[PDB]
Parts: sequence; structure tokens; C-alpha cells
Amino acid sequence: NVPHKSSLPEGIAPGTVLRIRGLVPPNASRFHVNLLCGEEQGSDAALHFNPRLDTSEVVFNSKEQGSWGREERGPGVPFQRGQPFEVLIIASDDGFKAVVGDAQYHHFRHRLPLARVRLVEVGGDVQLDSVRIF
Amino acid sequence: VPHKSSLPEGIAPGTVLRIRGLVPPNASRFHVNLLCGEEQGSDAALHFNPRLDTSEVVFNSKEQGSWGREERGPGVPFQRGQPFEVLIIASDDGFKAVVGDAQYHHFRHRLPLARVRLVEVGGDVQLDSVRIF
Ligand SMILES: O=C[C@H](O)[C@@H](O)[C@H](O[C@@H]1O[C@H](CO)[C@H](O)[C@H](O)[C@H]1O)[C@H](O)CO
Ligand SMILES: O=C[C@H](O)[C@@H](O)[C@H](O[C@@H]1O[C@H](CO)[C@H](O)[C@H](O)[C@H]1O)[C@H](O)CO
Repeated sequence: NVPHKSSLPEGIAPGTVLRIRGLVPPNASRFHVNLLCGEEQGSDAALHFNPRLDTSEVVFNSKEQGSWGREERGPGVPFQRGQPFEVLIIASDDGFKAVVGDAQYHHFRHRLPLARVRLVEVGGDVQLDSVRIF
Repeated sequence: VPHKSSLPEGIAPGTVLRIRGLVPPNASRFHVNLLCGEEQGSDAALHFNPRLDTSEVVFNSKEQGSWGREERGPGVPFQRGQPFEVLIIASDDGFKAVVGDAQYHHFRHRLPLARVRLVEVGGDVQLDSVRIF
């Protein structure tokens, strides 16, 4: 399972959509979508979106100065081992909207300034069919 | 069956309209409108008009009964008989129209986003889902 990692040197603005399509492997534990503020390991994360099949939860968080913030959890787990999925992460002036399947799943208010985002990473236990940034 | 639904407080950067459907095999043309009201030929902040009969996709606005300058996208990323997915994505500068897996055209705003009040989808199109995110 090849991870995705791509630079956003120009940044992301309100009205940016990240579309992720793929499949949860039948033996999956967890996977993640990070919007990061730099290339280096331990860089701050404006958004860490972490569907957790092993603990039946989807955790949202940020990271600054090597420390994770307050966790937010979405309602239920709209993911299943062995099943394909589609996620939109939509940036607005107020935060990130996570859409899974046909419904908004959770809204994550900005903690870091949106202007600090310059990298998108998708990895973990996930088979990626397509990642695109519009 | 056409779609028509209200956006009573307008929209904002980060508003996404997702349309999934199918172009009938004898289709001539269909439309996606973002309108600023309900009565009249209300002002159109966005008129997105795939035209299978004339092989063009036209974008325009309408204000006080008059159409703006037409913009056309590159090619026609729709086909008679084929299913499609469109995203119309509002930013502060304009609408990003995504068709299939690629941005198709960027339409800079002529009307303010706050004035949008209605989404209408119709014409020769079969609609599986229309969602505003
Ligand atoms: O069960 C609740 C805990 O609060 C748990 O969530 C935390 O897990 C980390 O959470 C991070 C984002 O918060 C990130 O995903 C990292 O990978 C996870 O180890 C703890 O540190 C380890 O128990
Ligand atoms: O190139 C051809 C013309 O410029 C043509 O495209 C215009 O057609 C209208 O275009 C509107 C959007 O501009 C909208 O689709 C409307 O319904 C259409 O009648 C003309 O006014 C028709 O004489």
C-alpha cells in the first residue's frame, strides 16, 4: 500500500477540496489523512484525520510543537474492512468539513491558520485508488 | 425529475455542490443554476449548461434580465448515455467546476456569494444525487 505525499507550496484556501478514494484492507488497523505544515518528520499538523478500524472510532486532531491537541471524534465509523470509501476534506473559512460517502461526517474548526498548510499525506492501512486536490 | 432547493442564507467559500447522474442517450442539454431568488428569471450567479447538441459547455451569469459574457470550457466532458460526477466548488474568487477526475473550468464570480438563494438542476439529465456540502 503506497502512501500519498504531495506538496502544496501555494497553500490551500477556503474552497479547496481533497478527494480520497480507496479501499480499507480486510486486515486493516488504522489509516490517516494529514494536512501538514512542512516536510520534516514531526512537522505541525493542521488536521490529522484518523479512521481507526481496530478501536472503532474516527479521531480528529491537530499537532503543534510535537504535542497533539484536544481530540475530536466523529459519530460512528463510516468505514469497513474490505469495503471501498470516498472522503472529501473541504476547507472553508471556519474549518474542515469531512464528508464520507453521501453525508457530512464531522466539522473540525481551524486551530492552526489555514495558511500554514503546505503538504498533504495519506497513509497507513489503506489502498489508495485516487487522491486529488481541487 | 429536476432538483430545486433553497439556500436561504447564501453560500460561502467552501460550499460544495456535488451532482451525480446520467446523460440520457438522446440528451440535448441540461443545466445547473445558482440563482439569487425564486420568482422571475431571478438573477443567476452561475448558469452551467452542458450542451450535447452543440458540443459545448457554457457558463454565464444573469443580472436584471441580461446575460453576461459567456465562458466556455475546454471540450465536452459529458457523453450521451454516460454517468457523470460534477463538483461545483465555491471559493472567494469564483466557482471551480470539476468533472470526472479533473478541474474543468474556473468561473470567476460576477455576483456575490451571499446573494445566492437557490440551486436548480434540470433539463435532459437523470439525477442520482444532488448534495450541498
Ligand atoms: O484512546 C485515546 C487516546 O487519546 C489515543 O487517542 C492517543 O492516540 C494517539 O492519537 C493521536 C491523535 O490524537 C495519533 O493518532 C496517534 O497516532 C495516536 O497514538 C494516545 O496518545 C495513545 O493512547
Ligand atoms: O453562442 C450562442 C449564443 O451566445 C447562445 O449561447 C445564447 O443562448 C443562451 O445562452 C445562455 C447563457 O449565455 C443560456 O444558456 C440561455 O438559455 C441560452 O438561450 C444566445 O443568447 C441564444 O441566441
